[PDB]
Amino acid sequence: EADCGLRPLFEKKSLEDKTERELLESYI
Amino acid sequence: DFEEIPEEYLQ
Amino acid sequence: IVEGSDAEIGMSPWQVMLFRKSPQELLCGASLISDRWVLTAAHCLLYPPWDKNFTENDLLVRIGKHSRTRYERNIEKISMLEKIYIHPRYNWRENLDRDIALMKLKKPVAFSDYIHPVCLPDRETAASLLQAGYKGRVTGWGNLKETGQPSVLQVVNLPIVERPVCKDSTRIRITDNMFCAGYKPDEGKRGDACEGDSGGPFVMKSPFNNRWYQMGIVSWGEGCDRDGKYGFYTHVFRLKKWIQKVIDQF
Ligand SMILES: COc1ccc(C(=O)Nc2ccccn2)cc1
Ligand SMILES: *[C@@H]1O[C@H](CO)[C@@H](O)[C@H](O)[C@H]1NC(C)=O
Ligand code: NA
Ligand code: NA
Repeated sequence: EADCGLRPLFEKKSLEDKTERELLESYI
Repeated sequence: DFEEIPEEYLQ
Repeated sequence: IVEGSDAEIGMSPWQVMLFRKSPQELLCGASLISDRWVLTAAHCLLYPPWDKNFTENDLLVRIGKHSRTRYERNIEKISMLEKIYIHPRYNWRENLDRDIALMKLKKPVAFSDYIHPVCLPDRETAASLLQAGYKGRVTGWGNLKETGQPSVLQVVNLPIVERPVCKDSTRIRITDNMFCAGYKPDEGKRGDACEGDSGGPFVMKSPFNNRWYQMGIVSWGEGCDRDGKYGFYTHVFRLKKWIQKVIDQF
């Protein structure tokens, strides 16, 4: 779907979940 | 253990 | 999930619970990939060594859940299955190679704050993100320890492990259709899937487009969160041509 992978309560509102940054920091 | 689900889903 | 934490509300809106009708119980995790298709592990549906071979009418999927055991009125949606599709080369005899299955729902599920599909990776996102040390996220309602059960959906972030280390951790033959993840004994941090988590998703958030992609399916592990062992995951991208073929045809 065109809208896949974008969570209504997070990405769609520009809110970050508590641990997603841990993932980002590993993508080195 | 699990709460019963509505009967409509079991028919 | 061992050594995870409680999920936030709406954190994993693609998470699906595979639920046995009778007796009413959790069978496996799964994931929502469109309004009518759910992805899981083949061994959740078919595993002859354990006399497991479910038919559509045996099962339900529960979508939008947070609580493990509660009926989440006005939030979760419960769907019946139209058809199960098992990968034709799923190897239940040996090592769970190609541990993947699709379930088509009888009716489309309505999306909501709690229900939303995950993306499947393209070749480039897979090549970029499936690298040792890069972390993904595993979610499920499985046991909290190998040897108990969570109130709500659990989450843990785990690093992908180098293939030689995966292979050297086990006597099972590891294939290109699998990858492994978890911390090493020396890394201090811990975590794994466990009983009841299988079939659920291993996801990564692309730093390129800020979307969540399902890179793996929780497939198998020898114990849960054992030192020197790793969890094994079905390599979704490697099997994506089959997924597309099923969805295109049916
Ligand atoms: C990474 O995927 C999984 C999937 C399943 C398991 C699992 O249930 N292990 C287990 C449970 C009891 C006894 C022995 N081993 C672990 C990781
Ligand atoms: C599983 O069940 C289906 C339908 O009942 C059957 O046709 C199929 O051969 C079974 N597969 C195995 C491996 O037993
Ligand atoms: Na080995
Ligand atoms: Na381990």
